[PDB]
Amino acid sequence: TFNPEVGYVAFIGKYGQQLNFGVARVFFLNQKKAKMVLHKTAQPSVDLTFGGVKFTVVNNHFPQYVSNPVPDNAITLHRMSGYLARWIADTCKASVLKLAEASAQIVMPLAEVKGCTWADGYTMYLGFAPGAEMFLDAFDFYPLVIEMHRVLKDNMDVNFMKKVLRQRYGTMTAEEWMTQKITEIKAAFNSVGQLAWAKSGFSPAARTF
Amino acid sequence: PQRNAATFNPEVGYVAFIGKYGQQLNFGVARVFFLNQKKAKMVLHKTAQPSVDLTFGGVKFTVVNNHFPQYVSNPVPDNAITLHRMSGYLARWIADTCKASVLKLAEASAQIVMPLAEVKGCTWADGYTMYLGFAPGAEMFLDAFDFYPLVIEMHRVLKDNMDVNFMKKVLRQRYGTMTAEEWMTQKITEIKAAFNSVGQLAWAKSGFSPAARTFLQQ
Amino acid sequence: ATFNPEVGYVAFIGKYGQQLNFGVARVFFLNQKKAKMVLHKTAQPSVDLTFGGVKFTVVNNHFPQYVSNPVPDNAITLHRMSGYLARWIADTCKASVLKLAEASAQIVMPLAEVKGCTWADGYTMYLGFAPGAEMFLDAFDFYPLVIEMHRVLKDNMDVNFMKKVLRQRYGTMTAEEWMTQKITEIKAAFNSVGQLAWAKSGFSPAARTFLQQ
Repeated sequence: TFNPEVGYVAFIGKYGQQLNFGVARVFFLNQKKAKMVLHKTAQPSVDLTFGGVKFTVVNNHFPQYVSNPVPDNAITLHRMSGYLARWIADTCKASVLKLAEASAQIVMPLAEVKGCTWADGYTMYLGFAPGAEMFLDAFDFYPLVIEMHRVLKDNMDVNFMKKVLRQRYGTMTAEEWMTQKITEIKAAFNSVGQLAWAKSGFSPAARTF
Repeated sequence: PQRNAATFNPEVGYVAFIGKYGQQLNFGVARVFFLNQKKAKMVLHKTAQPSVDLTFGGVKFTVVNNHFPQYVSNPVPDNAITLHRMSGYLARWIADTCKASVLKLAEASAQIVMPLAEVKGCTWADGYTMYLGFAPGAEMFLDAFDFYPLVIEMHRVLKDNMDVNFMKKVLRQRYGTMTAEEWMTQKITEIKAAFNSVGQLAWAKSGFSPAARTFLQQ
Repeated sequence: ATFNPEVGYVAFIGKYGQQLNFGVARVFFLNQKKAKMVLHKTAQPSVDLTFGGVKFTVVNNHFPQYVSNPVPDNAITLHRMSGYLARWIADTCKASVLKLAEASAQIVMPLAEVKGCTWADGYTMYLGFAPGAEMFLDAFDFYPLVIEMHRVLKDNMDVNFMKKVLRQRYGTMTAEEWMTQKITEIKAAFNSVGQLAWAKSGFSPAARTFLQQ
């Protein structure tokens, strides 16, 4: 029953008078920390504060909430990232002076590793954020394509997808594949393959390797 | 703080509000609230709190104080449900259950009553659109009530003794993110070129069927 | 012809690149189709035009008797200059993001604004309405090829103008850019300018009313 489009509206409905790039900068850099604090805390509801705000979040990380019923319009830690991702997008779709401001401060660590940068477009860059799948239309299919590569280059579980495979797109179309022309999904794929990702590296050891 | 809206808008605040209370809302809480509002306004005027919480037929709301004389001019957050918004929000929720599938119209008919609409003898016969539009804050969603909230506050300023002061609020308002709202579209859209219904609906407020006794008129 | 459009550009950057700024790129992209008269009227094979400081020497084929002239390669026509400047701008905002917003204000494209593009829809699209942008589809993600294909589809044009566009080599192997992958980002670049409506701009909303949009 959960409507991923309505939740964001409901999200901006509450906090989206306090949101600025500064709090978006702290959240993404400390999400995993929040995932861990939520993993060890034992309150099904937990108030988290990222740079002033302020959020009340459902704890599904505590080993005994991993499979709870999650109320639709209840902002989880993943859902929040999606909404913080979809929000930045909007401020970059609209006044370009904001995007160049967004570039300076915010850092998507899941994009930095893998080697993305803002240099390749915010749809791709902000697309590495978990939860951006809830908005495949806003992010040009980059979440569906980003996790596909990880399945290929890396070998992430085909199962950990299936969650996105279901997202949906636009109105009538149940996303799937041909439903919405694969060409626009194919392009995004070809786009990410251009960046590759690899650690390193720069010097060769004559001692061995 | 000063002009004008900043943010805004109310569609988002509404769909967030149904997030908070939508689970346990019934035509029964509306029946109580829409009646109790008058008195609720008074208690908020009496109590010294900046933002209280009241229960009406069960729920359960944390509301913002806007009638207490010290807090009238103060700023209000967006998610902060002001009773006048609460009146505008709920009024939409009934309008959207009605305009969904009929059945559910029937329950709002037997239960919910609009006291500001019944002092003009309205009833559901006049199409839920018109009746519900009488509710305070109904101007926040002009389309969800077919321009009626704009007309009524444009009707009792003329056919009654009100000021154009209570029209600055009514305007500044969007008709689905609309440039040129004033009156101003093509075909004199709805405004007056569709209603003539607050005109056809009489002064009424008679109070009792004849009644024809020793009294002038009527 | 003899010239690879990449060689002419890098040569063009050597002469004027040292002085090229968004400000000087504005003046050309306003005096674009109105410089066609200056060259047509003056009977000189090469005129030293001025676009806010610089300072380029445009080679003339706008003259009706200079159609018989074959253009050299290190030479620069108005079509070439436009295209080159169109690349430099995109080129310069490919690096940094912080330098992209600079373009948003200081520059404006006459061709893209009419058909209803705007910067919002991407600088690759927008700058890709410029004449000579086809010379660099690899940089404009096939947008110059697409627009040309659109203004001949819904609208109507001669498919003979399309001839000059279908010659540029995306890079090698080669002139196409005809299939590869797949076939060539096209379609994506095609129906994306499909998503932005033809809705001719201008006006100020607006009712009408008596007749027309």
